[PDB]
Amino acid sequence: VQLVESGGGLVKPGGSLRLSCAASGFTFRSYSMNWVRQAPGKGLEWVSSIISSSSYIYYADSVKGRFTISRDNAKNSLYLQMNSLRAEDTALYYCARDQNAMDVWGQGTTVTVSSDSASAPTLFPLVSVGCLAQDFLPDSITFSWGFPSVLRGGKYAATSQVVCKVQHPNGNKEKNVP
Amino acid sequence: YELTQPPSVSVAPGKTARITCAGNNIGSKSVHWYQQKPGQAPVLVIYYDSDRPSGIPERFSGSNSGNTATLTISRVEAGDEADYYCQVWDSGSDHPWVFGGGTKLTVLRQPKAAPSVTLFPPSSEELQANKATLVCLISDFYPGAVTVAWKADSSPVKAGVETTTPSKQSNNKYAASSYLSLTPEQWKSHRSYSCQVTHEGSTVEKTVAPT
Repeated sequence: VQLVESGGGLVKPGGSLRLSCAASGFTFRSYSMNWVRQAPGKGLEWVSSIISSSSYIYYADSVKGRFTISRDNAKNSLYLQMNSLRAEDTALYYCARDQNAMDVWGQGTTVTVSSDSASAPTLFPLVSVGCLAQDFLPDSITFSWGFPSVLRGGKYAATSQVVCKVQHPNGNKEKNVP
Repeated sequence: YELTQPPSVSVAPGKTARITCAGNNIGSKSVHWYQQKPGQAPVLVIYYDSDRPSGIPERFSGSNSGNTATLTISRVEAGDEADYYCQVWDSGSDHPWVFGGGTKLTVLRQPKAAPSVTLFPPSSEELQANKATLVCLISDFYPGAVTVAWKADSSPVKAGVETTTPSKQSNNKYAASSYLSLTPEQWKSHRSYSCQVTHEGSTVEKTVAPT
């Protein structure tokens, strides 16, 4: 039993974006499915829901006339088409099942609504050993071979500490460290 | 319909934490509670007022009566540190779900730990990129509240300082980093740059210099 979200990334205001949620481990058609989001540093907010068998659709008042939920039982997938995106829509979107109480959640996928352009990280090795990635957007960086990212001039930077490889949607970077 | 929660609850380990969810005649509704540890997906820890889903320890319990629903956590551990959200479901409305504003549970009085500070000078590959970035890495400290003072020579510096907010690691200790952005000339000009992290009223001294 699992839920895996995807399709999230960086988008400009007024743009459109489709979110996908993949269900596995249970009979997808027997459960109601939901979309719940969470703005950075804020609380959970229900967005939309689709019911089982009958497929009645519901939305929050802040997303109606713009967001569209749907499902594909043959592919065990839940969708969320998002149109006319604004700054207020920037959040981490969770896929969650069942009505009344949401028993299963996915780890979610991040949606960033911004006028700023996307860019891959720039790696610099550090010596006193460290690794310094700068000038990437959105903040979706992972470090392989842990510190939180900081915001400088509209772009993010992150440092790792222990051959330094990173994972970023715009580009994977590798760098050598003595 | 409005569900109100206190924004913060803080208790020591082994003690009882009570998270409340205020609502008009909420005792007549079913109340569910979600636990969300930092970075993780939310977890249903209590459902239908007082029942525990499979896998949840018995020290989690809930109740619901009148205009107040309560989540009680007995024998609190450091691992219980999370944001807790209450939620109800209203069938015949166009907005079935209603979530509470959330309550941050902080676990006090864990073993105190001085910060492990590391200060990296600007990389020689970065100076050839016409940039100069100092990196002050702060690790393994508790409680998770520090203040960072960047000093040039022996004088405060406020411009070009970008300090992050501490985030909790897997070992229930905190890590933070501070960046001081300088021009390559601001760097070679001064005889020293210092990162004096203060934790619980105790500075950890570390100076860097271009020479």
